[PDB]
Amino acid sequence: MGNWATHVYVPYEAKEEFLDLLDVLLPHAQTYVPRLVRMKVFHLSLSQSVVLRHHWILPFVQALKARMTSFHRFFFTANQVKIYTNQEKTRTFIGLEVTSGHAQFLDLVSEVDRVMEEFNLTTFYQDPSFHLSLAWCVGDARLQLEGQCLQELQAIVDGFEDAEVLLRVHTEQVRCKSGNKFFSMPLK
Ligand SMILES: Nc1ncnc2c1ncn2[C@@H]1O[C@H](COP(=O)(O)O)[C@@H](O)[C@H]1O
Ligand SMILES: [Cl-]
Repeated sequence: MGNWATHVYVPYEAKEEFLDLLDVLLPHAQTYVPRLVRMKVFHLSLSQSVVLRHHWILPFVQALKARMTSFHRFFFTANQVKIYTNQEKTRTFIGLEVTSGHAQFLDLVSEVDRVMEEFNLTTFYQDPSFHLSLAWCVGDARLQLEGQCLQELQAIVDGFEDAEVLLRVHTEQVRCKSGNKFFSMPLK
């Protein structure tokens, strides 16, 4: 029944405050790169996007659930704007990089990585930069977005007052997308 795109992540609850901040941030970035498009759903990756044989989807999800069930929830901060590209530099992303909480994300990834290895899937980047992507475009737009634009985006973020949105975000769940299927699991 096919091989399915499979990706593990921490869902980020995009509250109105957050989406309203993006209503300021994104047009600002679009003055440099108009073709940026807002993300539809917001996540912090714990795995690469891999491909997994259909009959292993449910077993994979169960393996993840068992490990995540024991993993304690934690707080993180994601308020540092950073530009990412995919590996081929055919997509560029504006993200909010995690600072405080990064070590807890590393611990999460260590558990996810074990599952990846159990299913012969690629483990996460060895130099991970955990982040919430806010917008993306085709191509390599680093030259337009880094420097002045990034500085201005950071200034907007630095000026934003609700700590719960970016400064003290509580992880609640992990999710695995496989194809068009989404499997949620609570952290402890
Ligand atoms: N050090 C890194 N850690 C995590 N993702 C990264 C890193 N460098 C670049 N990225 C890329 O960031 C892109 C967007 O990330 P995501 O929003 O998690 O899908 C992915 O295509 C990753 O390859
Ligand atoms: Cl453009």
